Amino acid sequence: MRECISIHVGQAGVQIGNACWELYCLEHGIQPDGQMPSDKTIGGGDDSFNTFFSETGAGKHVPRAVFVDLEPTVIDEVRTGTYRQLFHPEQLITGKEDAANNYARGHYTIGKEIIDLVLDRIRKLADQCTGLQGFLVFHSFGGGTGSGFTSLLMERLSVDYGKKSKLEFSIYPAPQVSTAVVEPYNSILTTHTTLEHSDCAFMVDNEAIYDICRRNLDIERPTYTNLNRLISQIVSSITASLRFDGALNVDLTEFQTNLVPYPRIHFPLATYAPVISAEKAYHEQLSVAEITNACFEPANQMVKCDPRHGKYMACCLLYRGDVVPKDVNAAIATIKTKRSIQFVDWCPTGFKVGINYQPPTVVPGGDLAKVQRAVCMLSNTTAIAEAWARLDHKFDLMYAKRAFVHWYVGEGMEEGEFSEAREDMAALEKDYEEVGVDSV
Amino acid sequence: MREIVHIQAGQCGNQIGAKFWEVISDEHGIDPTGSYHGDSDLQLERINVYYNEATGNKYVPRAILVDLEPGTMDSVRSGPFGQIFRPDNFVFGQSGAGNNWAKGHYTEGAELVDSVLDVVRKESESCDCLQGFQLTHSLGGGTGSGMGTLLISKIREEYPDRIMNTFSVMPSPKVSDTVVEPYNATLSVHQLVENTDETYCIDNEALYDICFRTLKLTTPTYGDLNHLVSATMSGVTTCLRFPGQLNADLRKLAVNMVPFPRLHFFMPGFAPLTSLTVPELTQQMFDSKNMMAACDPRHGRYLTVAAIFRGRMSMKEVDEQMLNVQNKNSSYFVEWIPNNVKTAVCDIPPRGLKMSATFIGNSTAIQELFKRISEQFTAMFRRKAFLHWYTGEGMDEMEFTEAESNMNDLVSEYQQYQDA
Amino acid sequence: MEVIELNKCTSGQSFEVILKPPSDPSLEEIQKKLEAAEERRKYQEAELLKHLAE
Amino acid sequence: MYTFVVRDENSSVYAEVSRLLLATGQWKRLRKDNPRFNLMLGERNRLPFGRLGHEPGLVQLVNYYRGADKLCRKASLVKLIKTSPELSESCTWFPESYVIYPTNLTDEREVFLAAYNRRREGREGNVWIAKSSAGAKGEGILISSEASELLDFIDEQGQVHVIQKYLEKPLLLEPGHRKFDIRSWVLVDHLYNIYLYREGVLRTSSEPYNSANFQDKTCHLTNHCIQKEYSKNYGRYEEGNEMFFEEFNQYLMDALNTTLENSILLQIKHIIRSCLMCIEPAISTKHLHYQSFQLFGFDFMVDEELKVWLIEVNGAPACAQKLYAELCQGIVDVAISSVFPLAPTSIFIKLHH
Ligand SMILES: *[C@H]1CC(=O)C[C@H](C)CCCC(=O)O[C@H]([C@H](O)NC(=O)/C=C\C=C\C)C/C(C)=C/[C@@H]2C[C@H](C)C[C@H](C1)O2
Ligand SMILES: Nc1nc2c(ncn2[C@@H]2O[C@H](COP(=O)(O)OP(=O)(O)OP(=O)(O)O)[C@@H](O)[C@H]2O)c(=O)[nH]1
Ligand SMILES: Nc1ncnc2c1ncn2[C@@H]1O[C@H](COP(=O)(O)OP(=O)(O)CP(=O)(O)O)[C@@H](O)[C@H]1O
Ligand SMILES: Nc1nc2c(ncn2[C@@H]2O[C@H](COP(=O)(O)OP(=O)(O)O)[C@@H](O)[C@H]2O)c(=O)[nH]1
Ligand SMILES: COc1ccc(-c2ccc(OC)c(=O)cc2)c(OC)c1OC
Ligand SMILES: [Ca+2]
Ligand SMILES: [Mg+2]
Ligand SMILES: [Mg+2]
Ligand SMILES: [Mg+2]
Repeated sequence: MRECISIHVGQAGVQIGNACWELYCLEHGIQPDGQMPSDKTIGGGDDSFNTFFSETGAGKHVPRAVFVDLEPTVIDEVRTGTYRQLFHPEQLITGKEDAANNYARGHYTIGKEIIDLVLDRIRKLADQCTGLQGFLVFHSFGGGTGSGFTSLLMERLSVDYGKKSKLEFSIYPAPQVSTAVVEPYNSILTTHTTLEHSDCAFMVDNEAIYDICRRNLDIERPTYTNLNRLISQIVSSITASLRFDGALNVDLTEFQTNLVPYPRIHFPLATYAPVISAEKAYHEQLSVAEITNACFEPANQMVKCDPRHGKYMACCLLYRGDVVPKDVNAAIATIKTKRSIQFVDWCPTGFKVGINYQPPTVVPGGDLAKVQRAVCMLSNTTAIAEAWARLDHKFDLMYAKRAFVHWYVGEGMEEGEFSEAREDMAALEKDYEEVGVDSV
Repeated sequence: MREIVHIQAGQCGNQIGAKFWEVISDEHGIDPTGSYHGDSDLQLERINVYYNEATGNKYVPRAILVDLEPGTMDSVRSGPFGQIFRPDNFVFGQSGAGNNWAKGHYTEGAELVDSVLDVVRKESESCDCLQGFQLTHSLGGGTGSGMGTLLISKIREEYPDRIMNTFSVMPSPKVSDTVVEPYNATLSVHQLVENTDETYCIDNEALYDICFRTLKLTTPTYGDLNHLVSATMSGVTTCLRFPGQLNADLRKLAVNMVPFPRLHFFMPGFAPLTSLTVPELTQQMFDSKNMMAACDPRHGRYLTVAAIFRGRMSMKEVDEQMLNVQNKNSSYFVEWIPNNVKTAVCDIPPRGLKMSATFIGNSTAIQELFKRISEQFTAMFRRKAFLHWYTGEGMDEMEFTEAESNMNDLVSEYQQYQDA
Repeated sequence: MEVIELNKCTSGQSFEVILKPPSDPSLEEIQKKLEAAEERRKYQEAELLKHLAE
Repeated sequence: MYTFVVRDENSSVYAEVSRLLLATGQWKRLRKDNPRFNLMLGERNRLPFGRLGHEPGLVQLVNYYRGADKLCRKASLVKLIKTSPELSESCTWFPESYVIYPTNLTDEREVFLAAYNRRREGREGNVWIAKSSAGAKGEGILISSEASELLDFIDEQGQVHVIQKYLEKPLLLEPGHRKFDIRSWVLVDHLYNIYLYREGVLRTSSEPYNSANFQDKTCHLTNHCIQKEYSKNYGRYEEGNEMFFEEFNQYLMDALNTTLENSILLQIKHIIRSCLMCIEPAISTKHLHYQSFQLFGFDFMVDEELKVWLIEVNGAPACAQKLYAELCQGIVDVAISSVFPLAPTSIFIKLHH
């Protein structure tokens, strides 16, 4: 058994982390006080769930998690919430003033002052691991903390844990969801600085989550709570293989091996089905074929983009519930003849399939109906470069007039870091183009 | 970042400021004696932003009242909520400033500024995490204008990394006490351009016209103008004072509203202003008649806009209606700042209304305000008229030339972004 | 259409289906970057305080 | 008020659509890079499809189907046909064609000579034509009965080319013994309804067809630009070498005792539907965050047996001068106001599927 440490940075990372650990506790039968009656090895064990939870002598199962924010009000909710007893104080870290939506403030000015404490707290967790495999890092692109402090933390993690895998869950900015004007700057600045330190990053576009919540959950005005419970479902379907007995994606390095052949192109597209409203009383249950075909509908993707117009490099299907391989194979053959699924010719047209039999768990009283079977598809497609084009274009409009730049320079960042970060994104957009477009 | 230190200086700054504390004390459930009597806990969640908690469960405005003559302060102490301020937070002299910026900035005011800074420091030292300062004042007199900008300079020197925010009443010949107002205002704008992060520009003519043309008040008084200002000040500080979707403080505001350091002068607006629906709030808060800078937004372009709605209402109809106006006014928003219109909502409406909206625009049309001031300044300065009041306090004509040159530069920078 | 690497357990199963075959900065450098940014902040502040002194 | 932007200046069709949209009073033309538009009239190349459909509170519509180039480039048309089972290598309405990449730059060079040699063992017409997308109006093509002359020309060019069987028995209009091509205009809306504009045009040749020499090329190429430059009697039989359906139908009656609908249009309609139904899963916007429509120009040839052959599909067609008003109005009515209502007897034939 090899441990995973989750790190939640800034408001988005912390609030998403809250949703995730809540769900993990439901999935493993851990109560808000940390007791886990089904755990017979008291104070110890190397079960699959132990990759995410350590255990005290008193039988308490404690997330291997650090929460960090440069301001205290979001983590304070954790300290007093339903799951307060789960986390000990040393793993909840807050500063006093936040980054004010300014990557440079989170990275340089304020990050310099708290980074060593964070590492110390992370080192304490590392020291309890017999075989730490690495880190799951949750943050927004657009927040000053989520962008700036995260990129500092990732650099320092590469120094202090050079052999360890680092996976990201990154919230990509959407104006539908409380976006600040400078979020494109922060997104580009943090992607540039983090690119070489992250082995695999799952982007979640808030616009996609927002729309799924409006269209499939009939929530007219989704809150962060609505958004985060849906995101934690996808995150949990992505991490279940590390937390449950299985043979697919059993360690972090396997995420890179199965989804990232070219290291810079490390942003898999997640698609998830089915998302059904709990308020929908009568609902007919969807077949394997149906939930699998749904994985090729842009409307169910974590990032809105068109996979028909790019190429695949790898494709994983992660099923939870009543699913047998025969139905999956029959579903795929059917879809292969009905859909535009082009692979790059230097990779095999193929799917890695994982089935966990426990159906998705849902939060009691949440917005999501219990279903008999669900699937998360992780596919590394060049179509996700659309998301970079959109973001780079908004960066360009503002940077061409140097709007807001003085706020960053004012915190000790040099202007040239903007153009350096932008050129790195231009190169990244080229990489996707040469990987996935026939010149004709 | 929680605590804000409020400063009010001179007659206008003190009369508007008094009204501001009256209005927000009401909203937060504080009574004239500082005791809480509210029905909601939304009222106390962010109360520390503007109020210090004393023993006995009392809340004292974190407020400093400054003037070079005692009259207006006496009025305040006798006012509705006069007893709620810390008595030792009144700082006043006897001489007055004679509507003269040089007296506020260089002579009378220089004699008093240290004792003001003593109180400021004493309020700051008891802050868990000071956000910054908000100053209310006019630019057309002597104390609020000259001493106010002196204070701002000395606060910047002591707290260089704190946010400095002002509510600045701009003079107009139509609503004027003395002919030297353009001199005092041109001198102050130079200070504000260099030393504040956010300045709400409130034009007394705009306040008058709203009262006279829209509200149908035959004969507005300063009290009627000040009721409008306090309503608008309550509105623009809602996101600081109440919880909500946003994690909103003064720094996040400046970062998102100010794309270039000098262009930080906002046009505020209030709705409704009529002699009840969301589309009504939204159409009103965007037309010139609800704005307080006497500048036609259709004569320029918005760099950034913040809109704050208050009351129970459909967030869906809010977002829907905001998105609508941006197409009716498609050309009046710059295209090189994506998503430059931010909407916030608060459930708690102001007293006497089911819903309301406050508007904060960083529009290039505000150049019209500085142009008017510049023309008035120049009409007198070309003949050196009234200058002896200033040279008599040790000032030199060259300081007037530099202030006029700096303000004309400001005008040109707005025009540059209106054609970009 | 052939299936490989089929693994079964009590909790679920995994396998692969193939449709066609194919055709860092050191700690020192970081500290220096953070100190250089701090030097620039301190320089800009000294300019401000020097201008306020004038 | 609806809003739109214009991103292709050189478009005769959308220049007219642009004008009509203003003339209704309920459409405002924004500046080219303003993102808050309802409608984009896109550039012909590198249109930023990735930026459409992310503006909250805006239904967004674009006048191009991303992916439609697969039909609208000569080499990709050949590929699509031979590789799509609905069309196939055995397709009866498309001339036998091969993709030949020049060595000075997979290739079907061998497969072409294999079929070429078979015909040489025929004394059957072994005439072919080499074309490409890099062609200008209208030069850039070679008609030859000799295989080595065709590969020599292509390798001279160093660009992707196609070799295609030349139609040696074209239907010849009389008087004049003259060759022609049929252009049909097809509008595909956001629902993927396929609309054939009731008005087509024949681009005729003014020079009698001459099987002797494929060297001249004026009595063999029906391009309007060619006929105005290198002809003899440009404009003798019809204004601008453009015959319209009413006259051509009368001709078919008088000379051949049949109709335009029976002898030709059934096949045209069949081909159009075939081509577009084939790519529909790849380009459809039915469940996309933005919507597309597109106007296509289908070019056909008729042989002396009245069999219709698809020549090529153009993705940015111009219209005939006489037909601009009707068709552009039809675009607004069917493709735009259908998505954005303002406040007959359709000119189109709906091709059902
Ligand atoms: C200030 C109250 C005063 O002392 C005077 C009055 C008691 C009445 C104030 C009324 C007021 O100015 O109303 C304006 C506006 O004219 N009202 C409407 O247009 C109402 C409905 C229209 C529907 C189409 C609104 C204002 C400025 C209200 C402010 C809000 C504040 C925060 C508190 C002050 C009390 O009133
Ligand atoms: N999906 C989701 N997005 C969030 C959440 N909280 C914030 N965001 C998004 O994250 C971006 C804002 O960044 P935050 O995480 O709030 O900021 P931060 O990291 O705390 O940084 P600072 O406050 O600037 O110090 C915006 O795009 C928000 O929409 C959340 O709980 N869920
Ligand atoms: N296989 C063939 N048999 C007989 N004639 C042919 C032919 N291929 C092309 N032609 C002739 O060549 C002319 C132009 O061919 P093509 O359509 O490929 O060029 P083009 O794309 O540059 C003009 P447009 O885009 O308007 O159709 C046609 O009008 C037709 O007469
Ligand atoms: N809106 C408003 N304007 C005022 C008020 N009192 C004075 N003014 C304006 O303020 C300017 C005069 O400055 P004032 O505050 O009286 O002088 P000070 O005490 O030296 O700062 C002129 O522009 C007056 O029009 C007031 O109570 N409300
Ligand atoms: C403390 O209160 C606020 C802090 C920040 C903003 C704000 C304004 C404008 C923006 O875009 C131009 C923006 O992106 C973010 C926040 C804001 O506007 C809603 C606030 O209320 C006025
Ligand atoms: Ca155990
Ligand atoms: Mg934060
Ligand atoms: Mg006065
Ligand atoms: Mg062509």
